[PDB]
Amino acid sequence: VPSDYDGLFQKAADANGVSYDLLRKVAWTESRFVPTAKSKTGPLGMMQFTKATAKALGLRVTDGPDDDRLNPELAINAAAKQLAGLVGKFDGDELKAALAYNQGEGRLGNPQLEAYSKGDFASISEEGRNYMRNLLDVAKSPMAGQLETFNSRSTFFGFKNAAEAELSNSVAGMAFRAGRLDNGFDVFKDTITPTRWNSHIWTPEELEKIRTEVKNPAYINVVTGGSPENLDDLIKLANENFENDSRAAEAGLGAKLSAGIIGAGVDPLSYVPMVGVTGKGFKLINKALVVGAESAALNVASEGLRTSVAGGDADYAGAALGGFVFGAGMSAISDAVAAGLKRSKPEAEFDNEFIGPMMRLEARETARNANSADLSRMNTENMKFEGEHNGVPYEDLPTERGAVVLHDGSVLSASNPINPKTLKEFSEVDPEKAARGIKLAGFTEIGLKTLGSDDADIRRVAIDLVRSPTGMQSGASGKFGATASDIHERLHGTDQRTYNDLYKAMSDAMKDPEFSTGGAKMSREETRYTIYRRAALAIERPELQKALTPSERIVMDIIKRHFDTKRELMENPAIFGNTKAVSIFPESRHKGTYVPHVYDRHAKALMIQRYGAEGLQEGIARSWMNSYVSRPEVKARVDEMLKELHGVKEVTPEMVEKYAMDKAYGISHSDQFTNSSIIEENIEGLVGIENNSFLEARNLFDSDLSITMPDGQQFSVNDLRDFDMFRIMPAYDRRVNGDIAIMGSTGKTTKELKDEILALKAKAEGDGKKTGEVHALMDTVKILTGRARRNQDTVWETSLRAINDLGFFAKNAYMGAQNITEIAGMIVTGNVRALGHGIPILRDTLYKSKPVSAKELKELHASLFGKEVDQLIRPKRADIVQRLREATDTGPAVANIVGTLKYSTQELAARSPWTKLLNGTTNYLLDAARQGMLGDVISATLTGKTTRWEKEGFLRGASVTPEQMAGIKSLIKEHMVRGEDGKFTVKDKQAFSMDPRAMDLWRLADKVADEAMLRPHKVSLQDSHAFGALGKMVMQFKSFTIKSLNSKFLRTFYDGYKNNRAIDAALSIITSMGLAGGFYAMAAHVKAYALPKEKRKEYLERALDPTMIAHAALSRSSQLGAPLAMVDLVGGVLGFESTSREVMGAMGSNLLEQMPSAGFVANVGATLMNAAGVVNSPNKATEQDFMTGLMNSTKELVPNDPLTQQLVLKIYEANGVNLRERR
Amino acid sequence: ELLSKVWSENQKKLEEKAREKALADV
Repeated sequence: VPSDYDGLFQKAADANGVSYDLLRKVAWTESRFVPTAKSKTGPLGMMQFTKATAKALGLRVTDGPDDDRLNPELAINAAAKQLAGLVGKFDGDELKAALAYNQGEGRLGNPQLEAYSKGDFASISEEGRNYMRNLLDVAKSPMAGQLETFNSRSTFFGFKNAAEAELSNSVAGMAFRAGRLDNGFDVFKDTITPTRWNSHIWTPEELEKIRTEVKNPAYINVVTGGSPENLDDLIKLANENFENDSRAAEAGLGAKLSAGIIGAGVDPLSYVPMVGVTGKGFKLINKALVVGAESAALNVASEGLRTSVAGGDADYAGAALGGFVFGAGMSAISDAVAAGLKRSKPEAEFDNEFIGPMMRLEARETARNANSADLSRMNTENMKFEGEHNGVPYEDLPTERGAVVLHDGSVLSASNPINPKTLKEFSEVDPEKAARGIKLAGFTEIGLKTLGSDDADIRRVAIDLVRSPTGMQSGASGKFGATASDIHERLHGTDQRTYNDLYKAMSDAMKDPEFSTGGAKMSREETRYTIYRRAALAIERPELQKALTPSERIVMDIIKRHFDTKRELMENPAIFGNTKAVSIFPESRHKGTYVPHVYDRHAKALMIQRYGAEGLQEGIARSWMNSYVSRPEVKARVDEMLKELHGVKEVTPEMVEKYAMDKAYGISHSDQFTNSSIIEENIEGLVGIENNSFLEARNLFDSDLSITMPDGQQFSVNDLRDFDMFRIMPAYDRRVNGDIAIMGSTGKTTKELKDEILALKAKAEGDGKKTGEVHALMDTVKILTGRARRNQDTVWETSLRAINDLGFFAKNAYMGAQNITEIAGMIVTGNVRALGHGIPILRDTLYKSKPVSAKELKELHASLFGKEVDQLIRPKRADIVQRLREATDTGPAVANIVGTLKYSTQELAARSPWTKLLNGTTNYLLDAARQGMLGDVISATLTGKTTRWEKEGFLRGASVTPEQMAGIKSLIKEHMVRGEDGKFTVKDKQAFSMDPRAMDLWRLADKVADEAMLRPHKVSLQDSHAFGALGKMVMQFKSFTIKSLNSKFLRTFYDGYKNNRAIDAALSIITSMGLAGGFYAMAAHVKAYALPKEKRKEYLERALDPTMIAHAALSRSSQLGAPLAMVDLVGGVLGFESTSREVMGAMGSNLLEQMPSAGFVANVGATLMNAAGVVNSPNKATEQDFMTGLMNSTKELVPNDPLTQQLVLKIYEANGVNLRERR
Repeated sequence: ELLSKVWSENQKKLEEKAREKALADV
């Protein structure tokens, strides 16, 4: 069926909004898919028109071949514009538009159009009537029935066609004879119609009006009844709705559910969409389940929830209400599905899998709010426990699958991310993803090994770096300094606190109307990038700060304070114990906040595609010189540095030009200052521990001013830089904290310590014991400098340890942490069940324990390799990918070449309704579909087969020339190895990513993915046939999305309130979790084949079950637009994975504390620690820090809105659930 | 329109057949 022009038709339909099927079938009839068609009349083209249409309205502004030749993209786009104009001009009647297009208009057209208008199909010409008839299916018209009155239909009963046509007078014959299959369902035309207030991106004046006059901007998103005519009415309606809902909450659903969600048997499925409800007046005190009830808390700890961010107990309440609604509804869903299945097989008990956790969650929350007697706690008598994952004992319950019970009787269900049994088993059976990590050694073990004895030097370095917890030496005056370990722990703690501060500030910033209310301007990660970039630019140029909204102002203040503190610690690393510690900071006397200079790999790649190497270097140098000549402060500091460097009283401009060129060479001809996470991933040799990249990227110029390149287009060094403080601030912190620790503990730099340790190794090369000690010391240096790599799994194990500690001491925080973790587990397990039911490939092959086919294994190898290659070659900056996707549209190109007014990309961008409406699900599906396309293209190229995307039209959809595609083929052949089995490997990894053709490969895959897989509004089985394992998975996910949008609840909800934002949130959460689970399943099947034959069945059964797939989903969900990473908010210290005299010593020591943190009450919303606060901070993380980190980290997994929980629940209900089996 | 025409034609055929049956029984 496809004929190489499908992407062109799809884009020409999204732009100039018109039916894709209409344009495609017009191509069918007119030309039967040939670009130049020989016609006796004379018209020659894809759409077969010379006539006057051609010049017409289309050109005469550009050099046009026209009547002779037409560019196929231009021809299709112009014809699509004409058809859209006709369709609109004829109201929505596509058949009259098709008649006008085929028969023309005026000379013979208008009489036939009028004849159409009065019924009168007899007056319409025979050819036009046949043309309309062959367009009947794809075209929608009020006149379709009248034309029908003026066959490959699936048989209702009996034999096909004749049996039901010539006969079957009985009803079924009538139903068949009146059928008329449509084949014309458009999800955004029929199901989700873009309203006026969706898709409408605010102007600055509208944005300011909304910011000033709208109390809660989320009420802008709902459009109940008729659409308000003007923004003032929308604002009025939003405010009235907000006041009404705030008033209603006092007796609303929160208050009604505050007593007995599941003790009362509340069924959330029979519920109105509960839009206004934000969990608020929701304190679940179930009367009964409150046996004992002290009004006074036992300690000053406990009392309330110990979170330290403002708005706590309220976002927690929203998460709790959403989780209770979801869990009760999922229990109801499971019971109903069990009843439906018992109809078929009465002798099958099935398992609820939700009502146990939900009952215990109600009991815990009830006791938490009532302060006493958790009734969910089990009777621990006759329990031997035994079995410790991280020193936490547990008993497996035979009654509940997985679901261990803790020391106090607290029972953690399976799929609870923190329970020790699931964590342990996930560690034992984890698909390829298990790595070296930090399992080598920890600070406590290295202290015992190296502070132990045998050398004066080894012990000297150990005393400087590592601290002994308990030692036989017990040095009375071992060191009056911090030591590198303590500095590292202190810096980790302060960084974590400021990360939670930044997370809260960024959430508030990116909830503002610019990104949340109107039509979706940008993806979530792109809003995050824009806000971080605004903060960074305002930091560098303070005049931009008046342009920040108060929330972005808070964000910028947090980031500025963090970077100022880091600079202060590098400049004065003697602020710790060591007095001979001096200024690890690269270039002092440059007095200003240093936001790290890190340059995008792909920005440099683009600036090398033109102006290859010397061009980009000259551009960087010349922009720096623009800064130098423009601003006298830059000139002053650069002149001072050059005078000091060359020892000359005067500086000639040749000197500063040479300096700028030498510094720009480091960016242009080296990848040291780029993202380059992969080279840091390598650990051997201690080569990269020297030469911190963040500090060497420092220069005295300003990257702000732009220089025009030889083609006249403007480039500034800021265009290269990577903002977003999501990969940038954490990595900068890792490196600089390592450097600060090394200098504050040892007077020496990282380089000097590296050389001295290598000298010790070379000296004691003979002794095995000494060699092991030196290797432990090297491991300490790797941990300090951040080489390490803790992995994702430290999050849940750290949470388990901290929650155990809370259970010992802070009861209310303990129970709240259990509640939030249980809610996360139920969310993810419900997702696993529903999507295992719904998506076909998942249940049929990947969620099943049975091993897959050999061809299926090859497809899985291709898919996982495609994901890996995407990770290597994907542009990290969200701006780069958004502009790359938008710019390739015809509108931007035509405006850039012909237009006299500048316009802007993202203003002329066509944009799929999938992006405008339902943006988050769209981004997840683009990412996964592009990875699938990469895998398919690579596998086909290495195999030698020709992809469907090698064809000219889909290449024209991207900017892929004939030549570029051949270059892509050569690149894949050059850097990729075809394994003996389906296994795929890369050669040199780094060199492959450095190839310029890698960007062409990525662009090809991404644009093909968009055009073919995600852009169309229709999903079909034939569509799923073409793609590979990942492609089929994500097409079935897109089909699942469309099914959900057509579900009764979701359809009714959109009719009542519109509010595509809520549906987008729900479907994006579902898609994230499901793709995580699917990737886990594919990697598990691959690892199973990695095992020998007898072990494959046991391993697949053990590693492919709802608990482990659910734990993978929580661990590896993407969370694309998340401010900071979930590891950063809660992450253990790298080195720190794990009688009364020392007690009394610690007591008498802390008896004296008089730092301002102890004296003063903590700030509400922003610590804003300076160097004094960092130095005076404890190394151990306080329970407030852990608890706020847990709440922030689960804010991504566990949504705060009860409405999105209800929407996810109803999507699952319409989908169905597996229900386990037997026990 | 299509439903009306289909049901009308079907009803004509059914009434024809029923009339034949009734006249046969008489």
